[PDB]
Amino acid sequence: MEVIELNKCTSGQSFEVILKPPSDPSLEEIQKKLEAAEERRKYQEAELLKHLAE
Amino acid sequence: MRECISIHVGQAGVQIGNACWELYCLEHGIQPDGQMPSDKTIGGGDDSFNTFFSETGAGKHVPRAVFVDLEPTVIDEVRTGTYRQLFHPEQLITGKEDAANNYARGHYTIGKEIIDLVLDRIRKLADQCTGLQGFLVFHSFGGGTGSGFTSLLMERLSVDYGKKSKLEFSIYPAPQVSTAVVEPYNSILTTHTTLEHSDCAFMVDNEAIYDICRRNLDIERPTYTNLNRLISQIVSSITASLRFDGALNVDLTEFQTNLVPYPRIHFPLATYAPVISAEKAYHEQLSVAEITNACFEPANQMVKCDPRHGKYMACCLLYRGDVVPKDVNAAIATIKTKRSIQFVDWCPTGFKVGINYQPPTVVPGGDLAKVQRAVCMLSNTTAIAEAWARLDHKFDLMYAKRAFVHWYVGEGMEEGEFSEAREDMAALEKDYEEVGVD
Amino acid sequence: MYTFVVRDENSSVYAEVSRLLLATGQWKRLRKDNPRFNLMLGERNRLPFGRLGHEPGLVQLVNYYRGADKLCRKASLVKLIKTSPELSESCTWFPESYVIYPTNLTDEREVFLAAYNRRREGREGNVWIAKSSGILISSEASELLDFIDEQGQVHVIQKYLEKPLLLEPGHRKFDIRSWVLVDHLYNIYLYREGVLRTSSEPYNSANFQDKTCHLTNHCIQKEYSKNYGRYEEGNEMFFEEFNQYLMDALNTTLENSILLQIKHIIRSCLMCIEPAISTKHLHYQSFQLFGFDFMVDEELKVWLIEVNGAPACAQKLYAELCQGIVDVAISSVFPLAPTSIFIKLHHHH
Amino acid sequence: MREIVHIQAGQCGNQIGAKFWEVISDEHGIDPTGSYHGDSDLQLERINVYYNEATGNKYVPRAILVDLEPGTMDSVRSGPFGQIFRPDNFVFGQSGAGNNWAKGHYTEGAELVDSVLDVVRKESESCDCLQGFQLTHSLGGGTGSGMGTLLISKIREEYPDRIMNTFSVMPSPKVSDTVVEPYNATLSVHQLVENTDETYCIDNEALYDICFRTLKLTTPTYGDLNHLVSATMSGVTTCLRFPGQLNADLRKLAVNMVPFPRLHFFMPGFAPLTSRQQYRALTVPELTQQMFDSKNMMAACDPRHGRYLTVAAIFRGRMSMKEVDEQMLNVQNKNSSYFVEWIPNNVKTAVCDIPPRGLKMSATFIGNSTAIQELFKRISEQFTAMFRRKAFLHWYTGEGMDEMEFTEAESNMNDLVSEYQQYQD
Ligand SMILES: Nc1nc2c(ncn2[C@@H]2O[C@H](COP(=O)(O)OP(=O)(O)OP(=O)(O)O)[C@@H](O)[C@H]2O)c(=O)[nH]1
Ligand SMILES: Nc1ncnc2c1ncn2[C@@H]1O[C@H](COP(=O)(O)OP(=O)(O)CP(=O)(O)O)[C@@H](O)[C@H]1O
Ligand SMILES: Nc1nc2c(ncn2[C@@H]2O[C@H](COP(=O)(O)OP(=O)(O)O)[C@@H](O)[C@H]2O)c(=O)[nH]1
Ligand SMILES: CC(C)C(=O)N1CCN(C(C)C)CC1
Ligand SMILES: [Ca+2]
Ligand SMILES: [Ca+2]
Ligand SMILES: [Ca+2]
Ligand SMILES: [Mg+2]
Ligand SMILES: [Mg+2]
Ligand SMILES: [Mg+2]
Repeated sequence: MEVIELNKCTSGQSFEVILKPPSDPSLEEIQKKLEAAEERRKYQEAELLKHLAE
Repeated sequence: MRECISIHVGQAGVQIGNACWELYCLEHGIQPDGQMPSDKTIGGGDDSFNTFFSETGAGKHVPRAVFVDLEPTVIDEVRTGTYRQLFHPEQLITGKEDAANNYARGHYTIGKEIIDLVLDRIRKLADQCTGLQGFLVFHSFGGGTGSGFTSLLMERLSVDYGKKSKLEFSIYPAPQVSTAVVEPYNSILTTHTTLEHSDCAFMVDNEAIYDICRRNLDIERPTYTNLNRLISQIVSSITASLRFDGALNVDLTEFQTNLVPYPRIHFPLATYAPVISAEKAYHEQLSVAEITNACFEPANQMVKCDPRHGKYMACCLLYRGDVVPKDVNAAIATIKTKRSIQFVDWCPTGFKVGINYQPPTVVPGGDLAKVQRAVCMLSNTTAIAEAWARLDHKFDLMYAKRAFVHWYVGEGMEEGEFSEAREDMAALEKDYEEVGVD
Repeated sequence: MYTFVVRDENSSVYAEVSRLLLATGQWKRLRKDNPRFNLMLGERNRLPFGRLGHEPGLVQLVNYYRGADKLCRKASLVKLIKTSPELSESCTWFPESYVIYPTNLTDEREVFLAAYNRRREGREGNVWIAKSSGILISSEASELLDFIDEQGQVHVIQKYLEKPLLLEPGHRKFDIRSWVLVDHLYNIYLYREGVLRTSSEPYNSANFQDKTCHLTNHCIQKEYSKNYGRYEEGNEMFFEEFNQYLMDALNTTLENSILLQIKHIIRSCLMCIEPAISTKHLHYQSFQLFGFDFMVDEELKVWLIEVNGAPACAQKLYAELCQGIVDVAISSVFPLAPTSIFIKLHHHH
Repeated sequence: MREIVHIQAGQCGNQIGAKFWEVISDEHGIDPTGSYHGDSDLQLERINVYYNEATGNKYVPRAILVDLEPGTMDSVRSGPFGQIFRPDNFVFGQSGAGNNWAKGHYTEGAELVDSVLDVVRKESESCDCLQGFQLTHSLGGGTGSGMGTLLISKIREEYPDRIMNTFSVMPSPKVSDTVVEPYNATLSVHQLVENTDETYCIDNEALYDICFRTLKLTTPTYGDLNHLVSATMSGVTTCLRFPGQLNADLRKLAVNMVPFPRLHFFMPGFAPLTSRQQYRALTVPELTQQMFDSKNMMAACDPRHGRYLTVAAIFRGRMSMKEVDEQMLNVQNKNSSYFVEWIPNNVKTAVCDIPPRGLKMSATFIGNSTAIQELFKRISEQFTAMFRRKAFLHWYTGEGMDEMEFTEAESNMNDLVSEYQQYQD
């Protein structure tokens, strides 16, 4: 039950008590994901319009 | 002094952000018009509160905040609300139609068309910072924008601000105040792509906030306003060290250092006390021991789980009000001899304690009563994995039938991302079990 | 109309509880994976406690205390007794036990040998028993440790009660099984009916190789014993007969000589772990039936052998006990539209 | 500003559409001349979802009236609120459709469709952000059924990413005009399965039985049936017309109701349904019991014959929202065998403070139940009974159709039934 690093100031204080010691995707790769998904949406819409035109 | 930029995404993020900055203003003596009489340095200054508020030549204190939503009805409240004068229009960004509770719609379809704009606005705030620490990102798990657009934003933030910390305040989905059936999907999709980009995330389960409002505030059917004012009190406790003079959690980096020894396991459990109804005749004020002991009661946790059956990795006690270190240690000693507190062997069994003499501020006319002292405990328990288990289970029930999956695929997402994200959560659940169980 | 699910198809006990529940016409059974339940008759292993108590509008109750394994695991019980001040290492009603890990894996090997060498030196009875959650009785420490290394799971070595109380006629060993039900309020109810599982073979202290007269398990007696069912039906003597025997032979009662010590032991164990497993302020509630196994030496001293977390019941007592589980454990939370069969062990929460 | 474009086609479509605008115009405080005279701002909060705002603070519905004969739309124009509709939004022909799907879809309808799409385009071009479309029509006739689904197909082509929604009246022998209604309905369901996100199935037999058994109307008329559809349409669109968070968006409603794209056919329900003991107060428990009772549903499918995939419940009026949650949780917890267990929390409840005209409080029920398959089974049996003998086919082959087209529609509808049956198990 030891207190350590006691810091005091006008608005408060802090300290530490120890009870026992111990024992990314690049900018390019993101654009590709976004543009890949947008392309899959474009293909799905073209298939719809192709179906409707038939 | 190093600045912090807050980012609010989706309905949940925006409305919670509204309640936080309302509270911040009352705490720092800032008026709705932005003026701050106590600030004797006009037009600038590097005080502790300046990490969240910039200053203009006219003495206005402007939050370092960006609000983002793919639909305008929620952010339109801010533009005409009480604190309409705090933010300038550049900070409030809205689209025309939302993500429809569809992660893929917010991440891919609509995110791609608005991501560069959002970064441009964030860049504007960063340009005003002489030493930016990082970001605090408020969002929900279940919303299509909160889940889908946040994960995209977090990815880009790591690209444009590689050395900056990023903390999350995330709303875990609860059926009692939710109308979306696919929120488990969204929660797990967004945790998968965000995990490597968040240094420390504070999950708040709406179920917990809800019952605290019903049990302690006697609200039969709590509203979002009731939930958000309580959430902003907890948020204030967590961010107070960045906005006030002190020596504990003085910068965003210190949150990871003091609460996350293992990077993936970066979800500390928050516990708060006391929550007293303002409609009470008059309450007997709780002592340091009573409010501290309450931090180990599941009824006061932001996420309902049982720390008695997990293991602790770190523990911070953040006190506000009339608290001296003597009474704190005396309460901790008494709690050790009565509570089940098991730490992991590779971590010390200790508590970092912060005390702020200014007691908690309460929004006039709100639900919370003025208390002479309060505490928020941040502990990294393996027990919070119970929330991942619940969520993963609901995911498995629906995904076994591929229920609702066509909505996501229809927005350009590949079905494989579902199992990819689910396999990541299975790994996350395994990490917790390796650290907590014997 | 309440609802419940069954997740342990092998539980003879709760299979009867489920039967009685349906017989009331006010309980409905749901599929085992349906989450909208009031009551879960859960599985033994890896019961998903973390998914309980999160259903809006449903008060949920389960038939297992999370963390009770600390009491019902051979190695855990030993560690709980030595480390808990409430029980202490000087606990008088628990045999001197040590946790021994096989050398192919803290461990109490050297601590065990120290006490062993002390007994061998002081001419004292130095017979120990090794077991795990496959038993060996021996008076040589070399045989007990070698037998554990041949295995691969944790083992426990505790003193073997060389002076057990022998029933006459027969000169035979036995043990007592007490059923204890703890409800959601953590009241400790002792079932008024116990069972003595007796050995139908005469006790022989000069031959621990034939473990038929040393182990009073119902399975070992009905398989490797040739006098099964001779003295009592199924090697099961109930309190009524056992009490009359204690009066005729020893001029004392089962309550004074044995039951007081048993009630004291049950209380001490359950009150100890109450802070760790209590569901008083939890989002769900727990109850659990426990099977305590005791020994009795020739001085009428009672020793705790083990605690079973998923015990079975004597065939003649299923009806009364199972009905009692519904009254105090299930209907106490979900009421329906005596002379209790239990004994409440009052304690300070 | 999330505008919805409304379209009503044919006799049934226009007569029901008329009553619908009559009912909601009252709720929003719009009189027959489009002038607002309400007393609550909640009325105008989301008024632009269904109404355009003209000069002089006039509110003009965003509705397009379509028919191949003038008769019904003359009645609307001469009707109570006939002046409220944009005169240019009346698009009609003179030949009629003779209750013939082929005439509405291929010949007569094909001659008029382009001019209807010109009006649809003009209305969309003004929308700040068009949500999607809703069509009211029957499936048993020629115009609403044949041309209705033609308009849907052509609207999908021009607005492929907008939500397409319909209120579709299913025929019944008990309330029939011609014997060919099963032919027209099976052909329409074929279209609907593929081209709508949400279809509210309204069975004229259920509406009849409700008027006779529950409302005690000795001799029900089409007007009596339409009163029920008016009240149901107003209920299921409350989420859209007033401030709320449950299903405030057409796309959000579809995301929470449609787990599989082809299974988007809902059973609507309403409560109360009182006969003229009409002034008695209705408790929240009673509102809930009736709203879930089969006798209060309008698809004529006993829900106890299947399972709910999803459920949307809207409660209107000043009431205990706490007591609402309890009663709803009581229905699910007391009959959880009728709710699929592989969609957690598939019952969502919304509340609205504004009740309908002349009711302290009410509840509207929206169910995506596998029991709806019984509706398509009935139509399929009636279809096959005639088709096996090729009865009445000459009306259709005379318009250029081949029998193969009938066989494909039938096969698709039976597939739809099998899909409802597999998720029911
Ligand atoms: N605590 C709290 N939770 C909220 C609030 N608003 C929404 N939520 C929760 O957030 C989830 C829904 O996500 P939203 O934030 O509303 O959706 P979104 O981020 O705007 O994304 P969209 O689908 O585009 O609307 C539900 O679980 C709600 O319970 C709020 O103000 N406070
Ligand atoms: N220290 C000891 N001294 C004497 N006998 C002992 C003993 N430990 C165990 N026994 C004997 O072993 C039997 C019970 O063994 P134990 O209970 O440890 O194994 P087990 O758990 O697989 C059977 P159960 O769970 O049904 O009691 C008792 O009948 C008892 O006579
Ligand atoms: N509920 C209701 N059903 C109608 C009405 N008019 C016709 N129907 C039904 O619709 C079918 C006839 O279609 P109809 O709309 O008259 O043909 P259309 O004018 O070519 O579209 C039959 O099944 C009728 O029972 C009405 O006013 N209300
Ligand atoms: C994203 C996806 C293309 C979409 O916008 N949908 C799904 C299809 N549905 C029509 C069937 C009416 C329209 C709405
Ligand atoms: Ca200053
Ligand atoms: Ca990083
Ligand atoms: Ca012509
Ligand atoms: Mg939103
Ligand atoms: Mg055992
Ligand atoms: Mg007609």
